[PDB]
Amino acid sequence: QGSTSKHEFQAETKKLLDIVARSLYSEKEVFIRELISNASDALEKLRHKLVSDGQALPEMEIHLQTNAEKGTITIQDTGIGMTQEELVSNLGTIARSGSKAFLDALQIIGQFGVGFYSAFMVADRVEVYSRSAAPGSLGYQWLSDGSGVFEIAEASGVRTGTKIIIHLKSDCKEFSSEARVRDVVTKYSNFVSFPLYLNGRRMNT
Amino acid sequence: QGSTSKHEFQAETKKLLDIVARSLYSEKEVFIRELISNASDALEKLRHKLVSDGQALPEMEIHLQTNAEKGTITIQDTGIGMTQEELVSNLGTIARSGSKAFLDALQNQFGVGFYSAFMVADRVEVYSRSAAPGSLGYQWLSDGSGVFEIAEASGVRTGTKIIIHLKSDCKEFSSEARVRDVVTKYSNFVSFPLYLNGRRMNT
Repeated sequence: QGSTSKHEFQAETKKLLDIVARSLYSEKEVFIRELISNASDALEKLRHKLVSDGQALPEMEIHLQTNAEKGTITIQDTGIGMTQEELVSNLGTIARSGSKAFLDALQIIGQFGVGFYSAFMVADRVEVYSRSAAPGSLGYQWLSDGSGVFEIAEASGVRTGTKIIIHLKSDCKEFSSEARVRDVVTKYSNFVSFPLYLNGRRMNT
Repeated sequence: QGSTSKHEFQAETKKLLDIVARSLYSEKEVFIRELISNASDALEKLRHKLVSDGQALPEMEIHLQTNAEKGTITIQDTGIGMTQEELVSNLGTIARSGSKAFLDALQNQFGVGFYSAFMVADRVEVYSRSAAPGSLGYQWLSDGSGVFEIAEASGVRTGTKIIIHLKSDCKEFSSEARVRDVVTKYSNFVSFPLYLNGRRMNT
């Protein structure tokens, strides 16, 4: 008996499920590199702007924190930040771009590319605070709480730049342990052009 | 309310693989580019050998035929050919290496990309005779059962001829009109004259 080509293509791609999914799951600490890379790029966008306008530089640092009791990990930078519209458009787009992100990992406007989908893979809840570096900017929070619906709101006491808080999934709590995250962030912090701290400690030369 | 990361990775992977199955299916005509590329490489292997031994070249051409009555598409080259042992090892390996071929496509005579032919075929027949003096012809057969067959085949000419008996949803590749467009485009990319049903397709 002959099978159809259509059916065969379905069967052959399904054969990859376990290999691909196990591989990506075992690598899921990549969200830390992605968000550190994004932070550094945002810092450099601001640095470039200021230097080019002859303006003194503020504190320019990347800060991560882990909180084992809350099961969170936070990444903050004091870089160029995002406007309310940029938050909404960028983070919405990434949250709808899962299959693109997965294909990209195997092979947009704002701080984040499709790779930021790695953060959603490990999160029950994602909070992104940002205040654009343009003078007089207000701070905003964009929130995914794991329902189908995102929320945007003014958030005062947000400092210029961007702060991401991830509440980790039930099988991802290791990323709220300093010990686990130290080795990941020690290696990756070699590759940024700014000072990087983890829980108040300097991680790169 | 919350899902596990493990469950999410499984689901996202499954969703992507379904999108990929559909897009690969839509692109399946790729087997023709793979066959042609393989044909041209075998010709160049023989050409290099003859040139480096100071021998005048024979006619060196890539021929495709389509047969709409029989639902087949055929490709033939007069290149370096394969031995019996090469046929058996190379084609068996490729037939068993579908997941490698697909993972290669996913991540971006024959390599695993030849699997693209198996994807459109009920039956694949490969006839080859090595360009070495004294070589006999053989045929390797996959009939879509679990089992392959190798047999001596006389009157096989030096080189390699592949006959694909197309699947029920693939019969368009036995139509000259449909193969003509594909083959006109791809024949730009080979260093030999390419013919379809006796007609030259490239400059």
